[PDB]
Amino acid sequence: HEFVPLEVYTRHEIKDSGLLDYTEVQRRNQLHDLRFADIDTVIRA
Amino acid sequence: HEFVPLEVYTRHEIKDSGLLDYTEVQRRNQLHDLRFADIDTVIRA
Amino acid sequence: TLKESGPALVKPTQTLTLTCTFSGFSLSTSGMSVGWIRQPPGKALEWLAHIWWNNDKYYKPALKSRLTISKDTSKNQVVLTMTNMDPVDTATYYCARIYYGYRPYAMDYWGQGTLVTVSS
Amino acid sequence: QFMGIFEDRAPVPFEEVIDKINAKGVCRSTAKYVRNNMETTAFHRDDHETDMELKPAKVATRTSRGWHTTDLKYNPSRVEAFHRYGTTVNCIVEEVDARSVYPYDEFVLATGDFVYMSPFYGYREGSHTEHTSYAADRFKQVDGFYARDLTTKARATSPTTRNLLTTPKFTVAWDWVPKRPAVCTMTKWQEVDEMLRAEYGGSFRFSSDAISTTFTTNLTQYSLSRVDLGDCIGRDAREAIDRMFARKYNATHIKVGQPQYYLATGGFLIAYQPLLSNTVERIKTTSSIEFARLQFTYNHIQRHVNDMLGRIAVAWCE
Amino acid sequence: QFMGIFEDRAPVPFEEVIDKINAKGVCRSTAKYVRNNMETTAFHRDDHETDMELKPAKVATRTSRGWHTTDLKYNPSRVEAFHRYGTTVNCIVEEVDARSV
Amino acid sequence: VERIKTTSSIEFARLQFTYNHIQRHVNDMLGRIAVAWCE
Amino acid sequence: IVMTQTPLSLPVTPGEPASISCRSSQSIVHSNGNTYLEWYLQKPGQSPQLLIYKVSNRFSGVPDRFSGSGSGTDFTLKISRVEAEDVGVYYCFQGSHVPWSFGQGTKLEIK
Repeated sequence: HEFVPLEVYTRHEIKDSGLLDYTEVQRRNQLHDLRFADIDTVIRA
Repeated sequence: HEFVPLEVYTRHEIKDSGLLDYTEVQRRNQLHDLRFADIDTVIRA
Repeated sequence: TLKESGPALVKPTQTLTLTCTFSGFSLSTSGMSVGWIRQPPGKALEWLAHIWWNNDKYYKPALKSRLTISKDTSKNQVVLTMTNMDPVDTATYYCARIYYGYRPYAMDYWGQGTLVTVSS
Repeated sequence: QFMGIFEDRAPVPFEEVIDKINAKGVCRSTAKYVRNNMETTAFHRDDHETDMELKPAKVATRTSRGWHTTDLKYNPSRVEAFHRYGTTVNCIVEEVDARSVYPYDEFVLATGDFVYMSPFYGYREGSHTEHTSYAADRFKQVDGFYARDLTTKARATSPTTRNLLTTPKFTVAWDWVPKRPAVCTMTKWQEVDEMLRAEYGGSFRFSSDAISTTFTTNLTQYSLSRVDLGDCIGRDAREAIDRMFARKYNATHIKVGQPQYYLATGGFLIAYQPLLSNTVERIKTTSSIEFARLQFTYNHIQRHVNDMLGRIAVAWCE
Repeated sequence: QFMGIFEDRAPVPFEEVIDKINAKGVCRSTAKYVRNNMETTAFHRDDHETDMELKPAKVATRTSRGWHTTDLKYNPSRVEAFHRYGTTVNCIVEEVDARSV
Repeated sequence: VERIKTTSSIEFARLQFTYNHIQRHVNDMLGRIAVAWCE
Repeated sequence: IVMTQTPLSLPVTPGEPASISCRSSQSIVHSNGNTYLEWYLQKPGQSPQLLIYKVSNRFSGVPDRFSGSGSGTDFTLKISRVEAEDVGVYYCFQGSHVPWSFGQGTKLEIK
């Protein structure tokens, strides 16, 4: 007989069952300056 | 026959697989005033 | 491919500037670095400075206070400046290109070098 | 009354990190940095620029070392019915942990801030092709760096390659190591003294009585080149096999050929070293080994009964 | 020296969404919104109201699409020994994921 | 004074019980056959 | 790290092997695990050219006569059969640790 690998929920399912992920939220939030702004330009007048 | 307890990933491994942990981050961040500042002192002049 | 340009006669206690023109590489690729080297007549080679593609300049600590290496990719050149010229520094200056970005060997292609003499 | 408290974090320039903090153990009392596309300068206590010592931070439980220059926030002197502004610049240094995950193109600090650069960005032999999200002038790799501990004030003799990155908020620094021999997409999980290998039905069954586990693999070996960042598997397998053979089988058995690699259902990479008596993809692994154990169990019992009953049959026959 | 940076996120009114962004592809340069129970208006670059184009945001790995109008923060012109205030309004539009349980 | 760490999977123990149970039976039953055979 | 190339002058008859040795005050071992010590040669009135890199690797366009060896702080260039064109100045240069430096260099003589 062969027993195939069986499981009700994977690690991905359990991790995604969380309504929010702190890591993902921070990752997307701290790219705000890189995306919707220019870090490097210096305007002096 | 003896079956020793065998498991691919422990609770510790799964919990640490997370790139960031909100609890640890907040715990370290809210000690900022206790470590790099002096809460108790009052300076009046 | 690396040219060498510099005053052949500079009076003591003056600023000196040099120039190294490239060919077949630009100091804007992700792994280019260019170094300035000196050799007094009849003495050993002496490494002075090197600059990476990202304006990361490294100097010789003894001559740190005087050397100043800069890069202009628009003209495709590196300018080495050495203030407070001293007759001890009469020597031949070489420009070298480094493949530490790509290969474990540095300073593969050298310019012919220019002789600079410090006298009045 | 507090009518507003602008609290900001500014990075420390490289020339202040290398020349001042790492060398002299002091830090400038003025923070000069670009914020919101404008070059601002903040002077501590609204006073002249000064070099201030870095002293150890107050002890907190389960926290890494920290150093700071100023401990008291400076507030303006009282003037009747006038809004007055007061500056406080505190140069802070914190040893932290940093964590990265595949494909290791960005890493995180213990403060919850991110640095959008591969931990292995560098200058030598393709170490500049790794991902970077910042301008090239924000990075500086000091080769041959002499770390000076700010507590013992003793210079480390052995130099190391130190990456430094000046993010808009802070400045990270970390020792540089090559990517290929540092990370791996597989982890050594178990060491099996006696892994009996059998061939049957065009498949290999590897049974371990020590842990009661049976894996099933295809007949062919697994191309080790197919594993992404698979530089650790060979080294770990060789070292483990050599240690284990020396420990147990040196006096009775001998190695047979180079260690072989097979892939077992559920995503388990088995390195097998046969013994004789003297006479680019990423593999996903299931989280439950139980099935394999079941198999072994179901094998074991079955085999025994399929033996015993069979003998009875013959014993009946005669 | 920066003496304070008030950064807020104001909502875009409906009539500025359907009529301006979804139809014309532009966004107003003044943000009018209710905050802390008062009606506040922010004029970008301390100037008149204007319609500004929404250009794509700079590319980031594993991120959804984004659009913005302004790319530089506006800061007041230098005046000797004076506190000066400068306003900047960046109209941002982001595709995001939403999750419910 | 130590804090005991507990495994997250009880399955092994359950397996043991199962492997015990069947085994015991056959180790007891087959045995009878042997005796019954010998006699 | 300071390189000390010895001897300063090496008179060698053609066909006879020649030895150059240089020592550093500190290990030239990098965190890569590699020692970036390379030997360069300068011919009379010519820009110096690289001979050997990473101790024991011969640069492209270099004959088999030149061979480098050593580790830690000691390193040796060996020429199995010196030729007429081998005349010149030899330098050992460490690139692993900034600041970089050359040795004093050795001048080959043919007898």
